[PDB]
Amino acid sequence: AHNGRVCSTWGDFHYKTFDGDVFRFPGLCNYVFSEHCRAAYEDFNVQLRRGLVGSRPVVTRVVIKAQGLVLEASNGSVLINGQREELPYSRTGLLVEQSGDYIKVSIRLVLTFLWNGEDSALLELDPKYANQTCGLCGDFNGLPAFNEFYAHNARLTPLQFGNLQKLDGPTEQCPDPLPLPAGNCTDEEGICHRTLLGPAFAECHALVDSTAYLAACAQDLCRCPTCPCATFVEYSRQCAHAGGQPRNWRCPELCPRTCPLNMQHQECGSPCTDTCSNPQRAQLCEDHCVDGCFCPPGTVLDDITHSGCLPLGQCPCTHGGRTY
Amino acid sequence: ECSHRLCLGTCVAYGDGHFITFDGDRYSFEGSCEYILAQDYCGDNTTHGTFRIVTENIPCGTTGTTCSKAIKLFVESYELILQEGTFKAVARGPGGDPPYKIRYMGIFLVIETHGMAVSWDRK
Ligand SMILES: *[C@@H]1O[C@H](CO)[C@@H](O)[C@H](O)[C@H]1NC(C)=O
Ligand SMILES: *[C@@H]1O[C@H](CO)[C@@H](O)[C@H](O)[C@H]1NC(C)=O
Ligand SMILES: *[C@@H]1O[C@H](CO)[C@@H](O)[C@H](O)[C@H]1NC(C)=O
Ligand SMILES: [Ca+2]
Repeated sequence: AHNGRVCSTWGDFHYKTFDGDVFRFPGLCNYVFSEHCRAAYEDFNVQLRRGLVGSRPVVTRVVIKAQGLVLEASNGSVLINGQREELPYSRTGLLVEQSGDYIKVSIRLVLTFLWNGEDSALLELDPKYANQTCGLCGDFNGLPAFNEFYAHNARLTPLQFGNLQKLDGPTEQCPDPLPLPAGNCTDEEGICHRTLLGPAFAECHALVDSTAYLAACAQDLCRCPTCPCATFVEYSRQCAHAGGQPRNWRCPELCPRTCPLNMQHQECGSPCTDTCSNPQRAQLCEDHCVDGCFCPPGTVLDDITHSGCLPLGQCPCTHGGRTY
Repeated sequence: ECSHRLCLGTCVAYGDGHFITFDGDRYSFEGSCEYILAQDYCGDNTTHGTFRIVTENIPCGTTGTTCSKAIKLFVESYELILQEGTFKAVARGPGGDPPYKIRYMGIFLVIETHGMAVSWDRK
């Protein structure tokens, strides 16, 4: 599956490259989050801008440039080639949607960009882009620990590394984040260890190592204590992307989620929600676990009038745009 | 007086979206998402059916007018993605021998399944 063709950015400036690295980088300018830069002609150029909401680390603007298409996501709005568009916007090879809790831009055979809207942002790239990319997401050569941080045979700190992949505005001179002093807190109550090493992500321990995620959970605990679940969410996403089946870890106290009356909030639900417009879409799907709202088995979704998930034999039909 | 050999039905999906279905009907449809070009997975029982073919319009250098296609030849538990000029294999189910065969027929990728032969001009 999507073994090592994924990079991510979450929570308190935590960056995860394709090959498995994790590092914190508290930058606050525009950065080349990834880019086709070892090719005669570039295919994609995805950039991030990270900012502050009062104190919360967020992503304020993404600019994906791909094959002559410019896509600027910011302020809860999407600009397609300079024009605002209403979601979803679809064209040959491109589709952008408000699917689930996020904004997902899939440029078929190029990339898959999920953006939760505030802090998370995840890139899936084609296997043919190996070794030809460069940016915070790394080089996609498959070797994590050895080739991202050697600038002319010298090893760099994540602050320096993230500062190399910097890009100022035409009239902007953004500074660099001075190193954060030592940390504190750690996991005193054991919440990170109890959850991450708990039952839910059992098989996730067999695919993705949790050490960096444990550290990030502790570091977020040092930050506000309503925002420690970002690392758990990211670990769920990564475990789902490697191939393993994450299990439900959310409890009414552990960052509770809500879904509509007939829709349940699941970790690892089938991405293709069967809906009696196409009540058998979920037959031979190929896509890993995805989190979001889902329907209890048997009662497919009703996308024709949006009455929630409905039994197969009580949902409407459509003829010529007329509901029956 | 003609020999009574059966002749293979033919569907043609080409160009900016012209289709000539099996029954000889012709029409034009400019779709951008993934469209089921064929399947046996439609019936009072979907599960006694075997194959499934989806296509969608790839632009090869931009996001504009179509330049090529992307085929998804499912056969039972196998799978074959046809894009970008050649084929792949994402076989996920039971790992037996291929129920398909692959051949380079002139300027075509031809994939047979002993009763169902798909020819793709590679564009
Ligand atoms: C987003 O855009 C709206 C207008 O569409 C504006 O009122 C608001 O201040 C912007 N920012 C946020 C964080 O909502
Ligand atoms: C990846 O790129 C580096 C850069 O020179 C090269 O030395 C190496 O052989 C490449 N390996 C693969 C598998 O592409
Ligand atoms: C096929 O569908 C019918 C209802 O149309 C059902 O009674 C029968 O059990 C199904 N057979 C199989 C093998 O699923
Ligand atoms: Ca590397």
